[PDB]
Amino acid sequence: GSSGSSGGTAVARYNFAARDMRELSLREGDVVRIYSRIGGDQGWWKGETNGRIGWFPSTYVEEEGIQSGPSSG
Repeated sequence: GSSGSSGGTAVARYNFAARDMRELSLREGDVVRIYSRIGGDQGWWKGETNGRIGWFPSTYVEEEGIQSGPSSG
């Protein structure tokens, strides 16, 4: 597999080391998918990346939106 698409993904703009086995480690430039918006604590989101699943903050990441496609010089 190893396939993915755009739509509900966040990019860790800042390095974040998970303290609890429940949390998810974030690395500068690590994309994360948004599975559930609410479930445990407000703000925190449940995603998955690098074959790891857990709880990661949304404030440390940046929700990727519109993306420029056909852009010439």
